[PDB]
Amino acid sequence: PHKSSLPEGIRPGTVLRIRGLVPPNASRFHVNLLCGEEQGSDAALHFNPRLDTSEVVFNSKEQGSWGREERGPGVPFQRGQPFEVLIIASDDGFKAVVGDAQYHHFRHRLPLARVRLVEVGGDVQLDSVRIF
Repeated sequence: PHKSSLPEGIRPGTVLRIRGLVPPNASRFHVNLLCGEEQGSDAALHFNPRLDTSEVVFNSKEQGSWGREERGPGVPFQRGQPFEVLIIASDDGFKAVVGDAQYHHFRHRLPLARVRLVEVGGDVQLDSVRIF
């Protein structure tokens, strides 16, 4: 479970870059942008590649409740293989890039200014997590 606190929050122009490996027997992993360090904190972005159901879901969470799910085209991950993801913050929302192409655009639901933490967890082998 990787954690990067963002005490001063994030602005348009923030780039989260994640490099890692999906274990041979992965079912799913996630990348969350949370609004606090405490369990149950709202999620501005929840990014959830699911190898077991061959999807990638996007969602937010407010007052403990999940919002409407968005999904991207199939699943640009595959068990046993390295990956690289960028999550890019803009004024409009977050851009998710996998490999060499933008994968999904997730329009802001919560104010970007609320974001205070990055969590990466689940069946993922993490090589590096860098915030630029």
